[PDB]
Amino acid sequence: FCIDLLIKLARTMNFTYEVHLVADGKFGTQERVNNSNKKEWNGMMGEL
Amino acid sequence: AVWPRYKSFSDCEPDDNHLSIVTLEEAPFVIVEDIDPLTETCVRNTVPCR
Amino acid sequence: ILGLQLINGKNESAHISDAVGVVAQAVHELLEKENITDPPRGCVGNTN
Amino acid sequence: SLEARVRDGIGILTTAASSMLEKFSYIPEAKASCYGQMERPEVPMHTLHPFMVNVTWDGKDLSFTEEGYQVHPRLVVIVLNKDREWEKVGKWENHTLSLRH
Amino acid sequence: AVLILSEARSLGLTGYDFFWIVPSLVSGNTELIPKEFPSGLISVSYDDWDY
Amino acid sequence: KIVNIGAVLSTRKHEQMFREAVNQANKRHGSWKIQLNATSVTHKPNAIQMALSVCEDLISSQVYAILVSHPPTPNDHFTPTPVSYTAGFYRIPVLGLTTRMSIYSDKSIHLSFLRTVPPYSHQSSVWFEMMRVYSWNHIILLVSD
Amino acid sequence: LNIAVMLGHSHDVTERELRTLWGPEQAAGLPLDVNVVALLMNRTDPKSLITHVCDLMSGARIHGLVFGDDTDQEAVAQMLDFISSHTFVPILGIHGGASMIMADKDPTSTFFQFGASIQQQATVMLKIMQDYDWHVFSLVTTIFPGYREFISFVKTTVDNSFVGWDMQNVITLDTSFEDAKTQVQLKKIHSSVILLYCSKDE
Repeated sequence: FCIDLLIKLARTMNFTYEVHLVADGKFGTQERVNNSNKKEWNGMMGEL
Repeated sequence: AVWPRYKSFSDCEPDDNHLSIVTLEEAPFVIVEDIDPLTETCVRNTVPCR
Repeated sequence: ILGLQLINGKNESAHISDAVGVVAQAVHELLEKENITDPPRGCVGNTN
Repeated sequence: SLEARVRDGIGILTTAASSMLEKFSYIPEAKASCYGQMERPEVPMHTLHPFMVNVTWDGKDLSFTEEGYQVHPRLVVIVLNKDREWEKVGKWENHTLSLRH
Repeated sequence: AVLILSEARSLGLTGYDFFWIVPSLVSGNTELIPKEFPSGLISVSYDDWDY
Repeated sequence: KIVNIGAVLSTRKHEQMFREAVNQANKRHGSWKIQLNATSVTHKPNAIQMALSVCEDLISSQVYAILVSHPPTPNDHFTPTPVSYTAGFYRIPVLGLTTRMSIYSDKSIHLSFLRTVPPYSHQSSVWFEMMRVYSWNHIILLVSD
Repeated sequence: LNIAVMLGHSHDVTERELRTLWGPEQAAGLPLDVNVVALLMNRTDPKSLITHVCDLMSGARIHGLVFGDDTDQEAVAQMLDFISSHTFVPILGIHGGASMIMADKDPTSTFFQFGASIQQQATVMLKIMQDYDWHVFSLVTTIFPGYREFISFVKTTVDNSFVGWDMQNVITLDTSFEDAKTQVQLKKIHSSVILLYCSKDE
């Protein structure tokens, strides 16, 4: 579904795609980094 | 029917928390009624619209 | 090479005149106030 | 108390001097004069400096951070009373509060 | 009235939404408007325009 | 009734110019009250002697504001730091003239020091302003630190 | 060495008995025995500080000075930093105005203070708030230098925990505290805990 939508969007617009699957697997969440006092985005949202 | 928001003296802070809003009547979303006889103000869970 | 330069720059005479004018304006504005105290009489003698 | 403060200061200064002497026996004394006609720099970089931090005094440690603070201070939390004097309530510790009231 | 309104101007409560209200004797001369009255006073009075 | 406005200028010609300017400024609004006298001190080498000199030769006369300027002969090795510190000890405002180093631009250290020239960042501001006019979008930033 | 110790008119007003820190043998185990010279100073000022330190330098050559005074002026720290930078004398204060920390120091400086940063104080403040269950409050900070760092740190710490804080509002109260502008936005503090940040007089 998303591939077809992306194809239609790219045809209507003007750009080229180099689709690469996520590395981690999780959808994406905020979490506190281990052995620290901060937090960050993990999962697929991280690559954003 | 609505207070025209007169200027305070000559130079006060211009209002930035008042803003007009439009609306159109529809069946289940916005219902316009009359004014309650007792307690001649509007009902508790209602807002006054001109 | 696309550079830049302030038009006045090292023209200390104009800057001196304008600074004196601004300070004169400020002292004229300020001296008509409810409370005014003179500056310290010297570096040595007080710590206020 | 103030005597403890001055003793600790003398201790840290002497420890830094001993460390710089152990590194080498240069130990520059001082400069020519604070003021006058002198304008050229005197210290190589600052004579002694990097040995003035991350130092201990046989027990409680105290290392000055790069910005000038400490890293393990001795903060306490105090409050007025009906007699108008900061008395005490609790203190700070390694990383724990341990309030009294 | 003029003294109190002037004193309250040098305070928060003379803004856009601080509607004041005064009886007739506070505005009893019509054409003798002092400086310190706000521009939003509401006052009731026996009519002299008509009648 | 009488006030003073000291300055720390470069050479004697600038002192004469300052005196003439203050005398002229006394002509516009001189309806009694203010008299607005003036004093004079020239730049000095070193830093400690400079602080001693500013203390005595200015604050012995009850100044209302000091006026500092860049040294004529040397490079930035004689920046007007000691005057700023000594004046900011008592919170007496001091005005800079041609000192652009972006270190005085923050108020954390030099609490009372307001100048009359844009230090350096307005160059970046005009860069950005002209960037749209010349229509360039993708840029890189190479700078010292 | 010739370390110089310089306090004045404090709770430790012994003066004569103040000559006991390293005066006796104490722990004389470390090599390079030092000589301690004391002094008593009542008033502080830029010219007086300059003259006293320079006179000490011209005489018994000091390898480091230990300061400490009684007054509350915040700029004595800046004056000491200026002294150390252009003299290469390792000065460090302990108690008084020569200790309160307000701003960083130049890299060439050698002036250290027995103090704590704003961040540590903010952490202790939040910890003492959390223990007594007062997690609702509002900030009131004036235009004193360093307020932006305090506001940012408190905001980040609130937005980085799990307790459930509720910052009611942040007030940047400014201008003379007599006018209407001060009073209009000082009336909106409806919470029960306030976290003022200002100098002593303000």
